[PDB]
Amino acid sequence: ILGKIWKPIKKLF
Repeated sequence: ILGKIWKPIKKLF
């Protein structure tokens, strides 16, 4: 479980 760039990117998208 990483999401180093998906935790926030998933919010803007």
